[PDB]
Amino acid sequence: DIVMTQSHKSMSTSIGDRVSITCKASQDVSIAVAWYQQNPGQSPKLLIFSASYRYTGVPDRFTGSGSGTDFTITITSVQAEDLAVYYCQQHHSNPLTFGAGTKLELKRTVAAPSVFIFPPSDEQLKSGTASVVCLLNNFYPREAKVQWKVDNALQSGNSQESVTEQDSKDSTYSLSSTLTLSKADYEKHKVYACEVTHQGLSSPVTKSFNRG
Amino acid sequence: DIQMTQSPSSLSASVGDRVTITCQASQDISNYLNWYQQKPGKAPKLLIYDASNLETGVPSRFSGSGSGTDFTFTISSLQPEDIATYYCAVLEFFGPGTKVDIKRTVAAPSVFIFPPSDEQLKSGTASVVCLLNNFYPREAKVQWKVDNALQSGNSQESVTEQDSKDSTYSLSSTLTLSKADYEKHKVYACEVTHQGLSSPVTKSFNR
Amino acid sequence: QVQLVQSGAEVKKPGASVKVSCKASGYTFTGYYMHWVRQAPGQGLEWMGWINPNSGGTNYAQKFQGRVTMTRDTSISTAYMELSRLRSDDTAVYYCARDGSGDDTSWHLHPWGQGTLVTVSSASTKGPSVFPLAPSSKSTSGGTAALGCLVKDYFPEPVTVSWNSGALTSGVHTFPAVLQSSGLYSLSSVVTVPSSSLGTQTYICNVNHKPSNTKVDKRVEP
Amino acid sequence: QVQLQQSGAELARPGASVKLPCKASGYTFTNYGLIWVKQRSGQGLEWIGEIYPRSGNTYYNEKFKGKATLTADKSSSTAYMELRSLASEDSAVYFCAKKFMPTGFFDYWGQGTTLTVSSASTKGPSVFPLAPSSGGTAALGCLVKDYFPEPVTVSWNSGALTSGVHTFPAVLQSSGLYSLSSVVTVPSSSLGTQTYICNVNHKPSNTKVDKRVEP
Ligand SMILES: [Cl-]
Ligand SMILES: [Cl-]
Ligand SMILES: [Cl-]
Ligand SMILES: [Cl-]
Ligand SMILES: [K+]
Ligand SMILES: [K+]
Ligand SMILES: [K+]
Ligand SMILES: [K+]
Ligand SMILES: [K+]
Repeated sequence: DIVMTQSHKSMSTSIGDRVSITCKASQDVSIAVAWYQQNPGQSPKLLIFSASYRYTGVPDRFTGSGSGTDFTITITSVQAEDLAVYYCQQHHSNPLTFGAGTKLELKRTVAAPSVFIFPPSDEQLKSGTASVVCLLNNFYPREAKVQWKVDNALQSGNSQESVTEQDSKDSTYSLSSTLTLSKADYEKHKVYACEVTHQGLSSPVTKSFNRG
Repeated sequence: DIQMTQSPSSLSASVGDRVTITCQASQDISNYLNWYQQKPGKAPKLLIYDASNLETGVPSRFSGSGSGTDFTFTISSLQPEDIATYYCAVLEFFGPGTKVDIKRTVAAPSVFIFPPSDEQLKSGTASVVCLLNNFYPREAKVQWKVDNALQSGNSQESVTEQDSKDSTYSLSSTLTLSKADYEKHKVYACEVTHQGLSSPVTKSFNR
Repeated sequence: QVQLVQSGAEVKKPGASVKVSCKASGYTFTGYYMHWVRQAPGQGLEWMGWINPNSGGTNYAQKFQGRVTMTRDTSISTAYMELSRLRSDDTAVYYCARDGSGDDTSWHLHPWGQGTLVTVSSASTKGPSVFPLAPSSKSTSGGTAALGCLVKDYFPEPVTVSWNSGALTSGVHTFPAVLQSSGLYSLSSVVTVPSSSLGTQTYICNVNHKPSNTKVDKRVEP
Repeated sequence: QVQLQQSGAELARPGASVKLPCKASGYTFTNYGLIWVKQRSGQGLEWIGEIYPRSGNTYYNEKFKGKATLTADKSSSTAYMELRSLASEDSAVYFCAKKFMPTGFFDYWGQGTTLTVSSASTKGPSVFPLAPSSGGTAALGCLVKDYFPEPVTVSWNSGALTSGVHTFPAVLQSSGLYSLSSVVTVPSSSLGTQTYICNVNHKPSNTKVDKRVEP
């Protein structure tokens, strides 16, 4: 199929500055390209079509350019409303294809996460399951790794992860990882540790608790 | 791939008549037939699409129906300006066309004659024009008299299409002569015989 | 309004090529397929092909496949049709037409360009000599008299005739041209008027033969 | 007022089928193609196929041949997509969209219908506290675990506590049940003197739980 490649899943920019999102087509599509904007929970909105024409109702801040394979949408003077996801789409031929999207995000000074480990609740242990929660609070950029260790032994495939959207005020991110063990397995080991790696951390941070 | 036929090929109707023409398709095309109207000298105009849908901006006297292979197009009240050729079509295939004329009351021609211009005589040619204005029916005869001598082989004619307003025809005959031949005579006349005339009409000039 | 304006009439020698233009206005050019349909004089309609102005894709009648080329310039919303290796049977009026239908199978060709007459011939272009047709002077004092213009010896077709710069439309008859033995065309544009206006009002015909870029505003008076 | 009205969230069991409606109004239903678009986890736009109501013709993405079936009902101006042989990977938001112009692009979209495929029925959550550790700022929270379907609403002190709150997106466990975390940072001085109650409400099960988090 015609592959529409947005090489950047995410781009960092600032209010008022100028940002350009890229899309490359694997085959010549002439100008049969459109750009759509989508915010969380809403439907895609059309902004640019046939490569450089603005859909009705789109401020001059949005411009589009390209012909052939290389296409760009440029936002001059980024505003808050523009912090969203952007998809290219070719209409040269079937199957119709979209790009993967590039989310516009705000830049800010690096901030290391504040780590917190939480032992399983006694109320939960009285039920047969055990959940150990680690929390990385207000950090930037959002690339971060969490390694769970039990008795200094790494864990894999036993935890789930979840991250928030960029804070309106802080421009930071938070993450919540949950290690899920059985009551039997939890009561058989001693130390439980959360190791956090982050750009803003010289060395991985670890927060632990001894079961008891 | 798809053969289109239309009937009648031609027809003559009166102002106000309900005129229906037909179109047949070599194969089943559901209701995908469109009808275009083309007035002499102009481009075709879409009037009906998907067999029965009237194009926006087209008068309501035009209609259409049919599905499968056989279709019809209808003018509920023929208007003087509805003279045209009507083509059916589906995709790339066009029907041969139906020409609609109007039958009208007889109208006698307003005959006029024009001698050659002085500018044209400088060139060595003499063009004598004779005009028959807004007549009906279309048949008319024009005999040129160069000096009471019935001319031949030196006249060219041209007729206009039926007028969109009064459904008449106009004709224009041109007698072309050597200026050497044009000076040697003096009584140039255009005789006009038409049904609308009680007797033939002749307009002449001198010089 | 939604309209398509085509380039002017042209004459082309056999074996040469012709490129007809079509400028779209009043609608988003890139959004609608554009078709070309030709018409040999007196005959019916013949479809040549279409172009997708957005993707630039095209589809041609197999009759024209290796001989026609369709393109577009979206920056000026113009479509083009180029026919090569012209022969006498290519003489025809070539029409622009937009498909206003969004179905994958229906074609609703609306609107149509005004047409471009392409004449395939080895003869050269020649402007017309415009002569006056003066009233008989006899006339009927309380009646109507006739005056006209003779547009003579030109090639290729067409000429356009106006009267008083379009002010005079009633009673005008521009006759179809007639081909003379010499290969040149000739016609007549006349108009009926009241015998009273002959001495007061002035009537000037406005002949225009674009293939030679000739324009004659001839005044008719007895 | 061009609108594409789609149905509300739909739940369906594996192996079953669904028929998702798209009610069109405000334009000539027959003069514009309609497409369906899949999007999982607010992430990518996958083209499923297109239908032309006037012609009735359909064009599918090869990957959705045999899974999806598009139909159009000119009488109701409603498009339908039928998803057959439902599986877990068909859980997603499905958008409706109308072609801008005959040569492509799409100017009006349906709001989207969220489809969930799961072998589980309504189940309220169990809310377990996440107590602060042994001046500085402290972290506490609540763990809303083993509930279905989504969503859940979590507030702190009945809304009187918003600064520092972080309610994370839910995750789907292998058990087919969802689990979510809500946390807030507060001054260590506040622990003891200030009480902290997370307020969890799971409307799909009429479950309203308030849990006091204590050191
Ligand atoms: Cl039209
Ligand atoms: Cl006329
Ligand atoms: Cl192309
Ligand atoms: Cl030849
Ligand atoms: K940037
Ligand atoms: K067909
Ligand atoms: K003489
Ligand atoms: K092109
Ligand atoms: K179409």
